Amino acid sequence: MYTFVVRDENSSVYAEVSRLLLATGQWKRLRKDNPRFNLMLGERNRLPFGRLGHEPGLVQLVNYYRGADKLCRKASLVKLIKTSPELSESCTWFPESYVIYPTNLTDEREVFLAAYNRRREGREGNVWIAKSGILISSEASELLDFIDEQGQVHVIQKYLEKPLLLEPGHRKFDIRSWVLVDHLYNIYLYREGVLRTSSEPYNSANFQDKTCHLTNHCIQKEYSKNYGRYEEGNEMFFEEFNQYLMDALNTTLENSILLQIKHIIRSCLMCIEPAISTKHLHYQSFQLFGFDFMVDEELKVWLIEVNGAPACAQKLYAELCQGIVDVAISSVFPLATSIFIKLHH
Amino acid sequence: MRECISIHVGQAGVQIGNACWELYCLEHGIQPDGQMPSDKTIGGGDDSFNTFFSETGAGKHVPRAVFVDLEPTVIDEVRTGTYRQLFHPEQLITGKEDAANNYARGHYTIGKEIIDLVLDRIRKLADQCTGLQGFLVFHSFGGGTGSGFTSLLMERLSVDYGKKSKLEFSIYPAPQVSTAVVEPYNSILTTHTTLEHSDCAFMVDNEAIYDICRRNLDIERPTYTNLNRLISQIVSSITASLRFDGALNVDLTEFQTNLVPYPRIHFPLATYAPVISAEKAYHEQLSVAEITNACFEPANQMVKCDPRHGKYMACCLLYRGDVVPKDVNAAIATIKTKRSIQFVDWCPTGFKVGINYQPPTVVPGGDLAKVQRAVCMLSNTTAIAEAWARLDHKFDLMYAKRAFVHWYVGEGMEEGEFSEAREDMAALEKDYEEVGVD
Amino acid sequence: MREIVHIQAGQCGNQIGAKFWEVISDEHGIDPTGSYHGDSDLQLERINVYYNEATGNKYVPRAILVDLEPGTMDSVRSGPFGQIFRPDNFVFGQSGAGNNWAKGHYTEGAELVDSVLDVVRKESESCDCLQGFQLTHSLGGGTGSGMGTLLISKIREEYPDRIMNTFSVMPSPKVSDTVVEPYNATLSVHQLVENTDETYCIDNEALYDICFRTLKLTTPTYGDLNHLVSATMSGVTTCLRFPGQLNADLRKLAVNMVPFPRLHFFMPGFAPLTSRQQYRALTVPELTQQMFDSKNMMAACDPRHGRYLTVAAIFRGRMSMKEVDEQMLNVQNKNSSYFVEWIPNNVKTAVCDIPPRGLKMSATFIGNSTAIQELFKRISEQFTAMFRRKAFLHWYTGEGMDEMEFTEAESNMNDLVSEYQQYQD
Amino acid sequence: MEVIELNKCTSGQSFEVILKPPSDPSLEEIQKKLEAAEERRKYQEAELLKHLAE
Ligand SMILES: Nc1nc2c(ncn2[C@@H]2O[C@H](COP(=O)(O)OP(=O)(O)OP(=O)(O)O)[C@@H](O)[C@H]2O)c(=O)[nH]1
Ligand SMILES: Nc1ncnc2c1ncn2[C@@H]1O[C@H](COP(=O)(O)OP(=O)(O)CP(=O)(O)O)[C@@H](O)[C@H]1O
Ligand SMILES: Nc1nc2c(ncn2[C@@H]2O[C@H](COP(=O)(O)OP(=O)(O)O)[C@@H](O)[C@H]2O)c(=O)[nH]1
Ligand SMILES: [Ca+2]
Ligand SMILES: [Ca+2]
Ligand SMILES: [Ca+2]
Ligand SMILES: [Mg+2]
Ligand SMILES: [Mg+2]
Ligand SMILES: [Mg+2]
Repeated sequence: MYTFVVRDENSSVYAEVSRLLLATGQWKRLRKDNPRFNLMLGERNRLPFGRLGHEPGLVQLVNYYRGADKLCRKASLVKLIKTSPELSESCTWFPESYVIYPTNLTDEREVFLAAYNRRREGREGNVWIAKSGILISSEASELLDFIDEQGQVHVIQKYLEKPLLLEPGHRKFDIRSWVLVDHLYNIYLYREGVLRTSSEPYNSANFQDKTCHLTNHCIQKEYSKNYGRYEEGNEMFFEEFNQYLMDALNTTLENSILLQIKHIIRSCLMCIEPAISTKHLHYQSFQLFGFDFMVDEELKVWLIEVNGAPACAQKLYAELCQGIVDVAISSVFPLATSIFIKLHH
Repeated sequence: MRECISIHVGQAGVQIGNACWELYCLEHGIQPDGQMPSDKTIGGGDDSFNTFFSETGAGKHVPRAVFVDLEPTVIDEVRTGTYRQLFHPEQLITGKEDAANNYARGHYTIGKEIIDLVLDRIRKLADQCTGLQGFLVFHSFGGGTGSGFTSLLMERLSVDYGKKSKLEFSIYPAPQVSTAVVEPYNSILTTHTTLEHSDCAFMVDNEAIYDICRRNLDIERPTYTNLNRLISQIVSSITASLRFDGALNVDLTEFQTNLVPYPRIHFPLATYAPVISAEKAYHEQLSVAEITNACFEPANQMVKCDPRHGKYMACCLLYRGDVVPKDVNAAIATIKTKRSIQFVDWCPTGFKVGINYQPPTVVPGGDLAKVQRAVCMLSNTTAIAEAWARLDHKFDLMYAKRAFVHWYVGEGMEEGEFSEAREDMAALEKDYEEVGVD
Repeated sequence: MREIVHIQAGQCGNQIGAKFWEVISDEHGIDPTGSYHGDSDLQLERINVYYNEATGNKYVPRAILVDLEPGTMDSVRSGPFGQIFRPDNFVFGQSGAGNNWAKGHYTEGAELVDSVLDVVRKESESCDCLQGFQLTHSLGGGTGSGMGTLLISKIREEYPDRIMNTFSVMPSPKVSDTVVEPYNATLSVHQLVENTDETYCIDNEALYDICFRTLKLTTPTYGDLNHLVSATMSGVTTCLRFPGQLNADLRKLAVNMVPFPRLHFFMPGFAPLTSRQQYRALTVPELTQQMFDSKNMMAACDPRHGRYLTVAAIFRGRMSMKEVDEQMLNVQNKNSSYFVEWIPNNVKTAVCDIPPRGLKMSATFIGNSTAIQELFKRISEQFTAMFRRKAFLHWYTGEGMDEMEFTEAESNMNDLVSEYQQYQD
Repeated sequence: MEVIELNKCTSGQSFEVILKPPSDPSLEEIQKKLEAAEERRKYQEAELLKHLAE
């Protein structure tokens, strides 16, 4: 009879895992402060890793990798890619990015301006985006002034002015991929991904109305007037997307996009493996990651960000959460056609 | 030559002391009767080993050590044991009844009535030293004597020997080999009143020693004898620079200068390798690179914690055996490219290295195998704060209900000392976070 | 040389005490004449904890036999090990206490207490370092209950810093001698809450149920019940009588078992308990399951009705000490809702190689559970049923007691129940 | 990767490798603590003996 505790009540994902664990009749839930647990579904912030793996007779597991924030923080990811030889500053699948601190506080203000002026002089497209509340502009003066008005670190990266547009609609989109890393550091990619599409036509002559540039489900369902027109909830799944790529582009999702995604997932996770692996550690870690990608008109895949506490598409909670129990939990606490793709090392 | 006086307080300190001097004698060729054939200067001499051993006219080499326990059971083992002849009776001090795992009982009640006697005996050893460096204090966190009486003894030593260095070897409590539920109280109480009096303290978590014995030595249920022989190997590696000719950590002051840039953060993490079982019929000897690499594995640290998520302030490599500098640097280069070693910005990113050609000595019939080379790494990592967090957490659970507090108050301690000692630990935790995290 | 002074008072106290000395004398190789005839040095290692050493290498128990009538103590002096007890340590009167707490505490007992304390002082004066005292008595009668608690009060006055430890037999209507047992028990508990550091609560009902349902004794007797208490007393004092620093000190056990001064009432337990399939080997898992089973406990309190503040477990015999830890951790980790989470690592396990007579291995259980409140709830109910009608009070008012003294004792015991209840939540 | 302060002797050698540069209570006061605690113990015991005498 295995035991576990829950320390993030707002997690839709592990709320389902917690619901499935009890359904097996072989798992018991303890108060969130009881230390005699086998499994911790811990908080997002200030997870007390230092108190794990010190209970005699209990093999303890946790659903977060200590140190993964280096990958899931906007500023950290920029620094990690530039300073890691495994990724190098010449990394081809990540938009040119710079870490910029507000003047009221190293910083790459001058380094950014140099690349900016280079584009302004070369007649090239010089439209960047700021984020940490987002601002898209082609003038460097606006981007820096918007950051100083705030009080937190910001990141300015090149805005993909040539995004791949679905048809009909002439609309942008981003791809979300769920990746699970188990205690042995096998990298599993969920066979099911989602496209978060913009229900508005892409217009490169007006970065003021951010509803056709930002594909967030929250911005589309609140500020967009064509919500749920082409697909239910501005969410297209791989089956439909792949059929589209065959009809319009005579190619497959695997060849044109998925190979690049798998290569990006591998590169990021294998890079930080020495820093976060729990192989020879007194406790074990696993974690679910949400990778966000962009696709340009050349069918090149770009990495946007990595989410450490991702949610899931309502239509995919059942399959995914069960797969989290099979490969991540039951593999350490066994019970009395996999849905994942092994990209590990 | 400057002498070092060792003080062993409580059961853990005394039994660990027994293991160390057994080792020191084997290392220096001293027989149990105190004789040392290799010593050609009879009755005296200012050799390196004389920092720990004095000499009588009859050629006996006597440890510069004091054993103190509030109950006689453990020290009586020394009086009639193998090394009964090493010490004279003045060096073995015992009371009638112990502190009952109660800090306040050891510090106030019983401590007040035997503190002056211990100092007088220590004064006797001090009067035999032409240039005393300081003291090495062995004790447990959890015991009522190890915690309560040590903190009082440290206060007085700072009074009677102000310009002297004081180092600690402290046993951090571990439930797998403990039967006292109040050890979190005693640990925090003694760290509070001892913090300003210790220049450098090496914590040894029994949970770590216990697992190394089960994992590397294949001991199903390790005893105190198993644990203490391993602990004395680490202690020997740390004190070797004081007992043998050398140029690194040659006096107690160098431990602070090399390992403690900030006075409160004086708890270096110790890592030792290799630990090979003597019952192992077949063993492949590890290289300089392999044992140096093992110094960055949590499984051989004296305290389980993840230095990958802390920052280093200092780092010492103490090798014993067949090791030359060339191989050390080669292993260090390879480890920097593969390991997560982050130094604070206000510190150089380097390593002070020490090599003693004499390989580690192993007690006949002991559990450890004779290896051709070993290393002990002393690094001041902020990651060691994990041990304070765990301990402080257990303190908070019990103190929120005032559980067991009446035992301490009944011994004359004021309840406010609990919260006072707890807020100091909260500051110690904050200081670590200020130095390490960004 | 951490000596303990044993005191046994009253009928129950002396018959259970007699068997206890018979049991442990056997474990230490002491025969009925006090001569050591053992084959192991472990037997003599801590022998002076419970025995004085006389001339001719004789060992005399450090026990004081107290009673207000001669009857029971004459039986001891004529019993198996009767010759072993110091002749001077028999202190008895002739009046009796008539199962009347007031007679043992205020009138008959008061006339005899000084001479008992003269023997206690003589035994303490020859102790190199006296740990404390242990008293065996019942709470339902008059001498053990009323005079027993008078002795504790006077011992505490003369030895205020020594540990006071008792084995207290709690009355039960199912194994009752008189109807006034709740009166005598409620008055004693009032004393025990204030003046003892550790009290092992032994419910005569549990002892009966065990003899009937488990041991399959058709018609249990007091002798049959006392066999269980002897075996239990031998187990809980293993830590003290043999080499080992687990709970080796009387004061260390109190520090580790008592988080609050008033909550020092323990549920003892023992495994195995087998009916005559009596030669079968018992595996370590089996020992642990039984030792935690309510049917193996002697307070007649289901631990599942409350939570454990602290737990001490002792294992005797040659067994896999690795397997012991594994099973002790399996019990806590499989029922962690029955242990308070604000006392980390509140279960301590000790081992001893020497098993009891005729057993390859055994385990004794010492639990400080809030479930013990149900024991005081029963006593309190029976008390109030009579006291609301002032029934049988004249036996007590006739000895000079006032009804007020009954009300105060009742309130304090009810407060004790309320304190167990608040820490259970 | 630099080596400095190489010291060699018959029983061993020591050196330093730099990979990258950077960027009490008096005797009297103790007596009061102890005696203060002892007094509080004496007070608690006097109250006990007072309670017993009553
Ligand atoms: N590593 C190691 N730890 C020990 C040893 N002896 C005791 N301990 C630890 O010390 C703690 C208990 O403190 P002790 O040193 O035994 O008690 P004390 O210092 O003698 O003080 P008293 O309460 O008066 O007995 C427990 O956590 C034990 O695990 C030992 O020989 N080696
Ligand atoms: N370099 C770039 N070029 C073009 N569009 C970009 C871009 N960077 C971000 N975007 C747009 O911003 C959206 C993603 O925003 P981002 O993920 O940084 O904010 P966020 O983290 O609060 C939402 P989530 O974490 O749920 O994906 C995408 O829809 C994408 O279209
Ligand atoms: N277990 C046990 N209980 C007893 C024994 N004798 C009496 N009792 C119980 O003790 C209570 C009577 O007290 P008793 O010891 O006879 O009175 P006292 O001689 O005046 O102290 C009743 O609850 C009895 O059930 C005995 O030998 N064993
Ligand atoms: Ca000499
Ligand atoms: Ca000082
Ligand atoms: Ca009379
Ligand atoms: Mg995000
Ligand atoms: Mg001790
Ligand atoms: Mg009777």
